[PDB]
Amino acid sequence: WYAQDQSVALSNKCFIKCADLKALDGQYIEASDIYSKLIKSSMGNRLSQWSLKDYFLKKGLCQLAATDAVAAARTLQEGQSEDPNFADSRESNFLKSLIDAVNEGDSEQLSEHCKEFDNFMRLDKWKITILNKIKESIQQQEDDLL
Amino acid sequence: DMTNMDTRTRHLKVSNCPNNSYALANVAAVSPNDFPNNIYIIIDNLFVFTTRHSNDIPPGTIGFNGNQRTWGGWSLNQDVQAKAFDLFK
Amino acid sequence: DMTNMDTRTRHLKVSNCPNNSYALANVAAVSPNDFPNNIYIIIDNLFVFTTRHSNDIPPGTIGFNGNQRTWGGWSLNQDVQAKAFDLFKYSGKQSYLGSIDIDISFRARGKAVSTVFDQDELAKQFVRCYESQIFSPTQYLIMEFQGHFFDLKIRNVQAIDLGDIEPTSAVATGIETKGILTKQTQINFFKGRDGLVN
Repeated sequence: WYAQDQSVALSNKCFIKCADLKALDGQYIEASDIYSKLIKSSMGNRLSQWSLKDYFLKKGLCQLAATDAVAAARTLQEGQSEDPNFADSRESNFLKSLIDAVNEGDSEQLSEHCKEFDNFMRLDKWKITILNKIKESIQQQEDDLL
Repeated sequence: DMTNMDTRTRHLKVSNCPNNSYALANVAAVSPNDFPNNIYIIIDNLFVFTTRHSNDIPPGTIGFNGNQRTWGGWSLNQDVQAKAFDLFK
Repeated sequence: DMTNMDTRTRHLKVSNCPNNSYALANVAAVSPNDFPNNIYIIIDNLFVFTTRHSNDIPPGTIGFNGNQRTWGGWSLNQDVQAKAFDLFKYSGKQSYLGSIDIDISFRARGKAVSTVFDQDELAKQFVRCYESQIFSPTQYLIMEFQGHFFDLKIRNVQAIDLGDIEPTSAVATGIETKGILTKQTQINFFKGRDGLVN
């Protein structure tokens, strides 16, 4: 309804809440599709630059919790190319490191990366929660290979 | 009782273990059409294992876990020979 | 038999591979209504693959695995052009593979294993699992050998015609050259860029 009214800010607030409740409910693909809309609605707007980095990160995280590491890599590449502020950001590096760890099946490395990122930018409850499922998926794959 | 059982050689494909309990048992899971229950079968005249009936494995295939493939240096889909075994003789 | 087949172009959507076995086959899985069975199809006039019938893929969609999307740099839901291919017409005389070089790497760095890999066995497995398929330089493959997953990149290819006693053709690194695998192709295995495979 806000999007019909052309109120981008209120629409973005609602979709941040909506996509966030969806990721915590395990609807990671649908949450990523709302992290993507937020990204397009925020491109080029100087006021949203800080939020934009956040959106890219969360999108990748959902794609990692859906075990689609390829989509996370693509989101990383897209964000690096389209937003210079995201390219050099700690969030982009963190998402890259998470993707590399998921590809290597090394949960301990991903834990190290989470602790390092926590030291410099505290992981809020949502990120901790989604990261824990990413960890669980890696560990489950390790156990299935054993 | 191992006195009477079909010793005829079968060529069976190695496959991923159906799940972790099946691997923890470390005994070959075979279909009923394959071989009887709770009998020792030799594979390649070297690798001996106890058979257990399993409906999740079709006839003509043998299930192995990772350690056994390490022991025999085998692949997924690799064809192996299986026969009756009688240690007492 | 490739003499007669509908060469009309089709725009097909790239999707996740249906399962691991089809990816291990490295073959475009297509519906019967899409294209006939066991024929070579080109995609974007560069990427050639063998079609096999698959009822799990609806008509109008083409299935790819990760390595192929790495080879062409494609995304999911991205549209690609698919047409008939005829290597025999294209190459004319160089229809076979004389000498093929393959870089072997570990797909997972944590899955490094110190096992002694037999190059002959790798060639036998490549030939056994893949016969009469068209391959090009830089083309990627996922190989399952003794439960170990490897990424294989065909660094260079030599194309030779039947009847050539000596391989006087120059080895070509360009993607233009393609050939058909045979039971006699000289397969030379090199370490990957990671350099972990022994």
